[PDB]
Amino acid sequence: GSREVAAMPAARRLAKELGIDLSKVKGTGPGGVITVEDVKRYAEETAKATAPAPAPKAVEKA
Repeated sequence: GSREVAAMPAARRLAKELGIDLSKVKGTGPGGVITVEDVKRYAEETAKATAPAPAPKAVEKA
């Protein structure tokens, strides 16, 4: 709807999914619009893993 600033289509999606406020994201797109990079960046910086510490890399153990 009629929100503030400008956001990217994919960005707004991740905002609705992750519950991110694009109105507070750093706009770095068309004219100064928040892009998915900004959303994914802010969302991860605001709340990416506030509980799960163990984060493996190689897939060997089951």
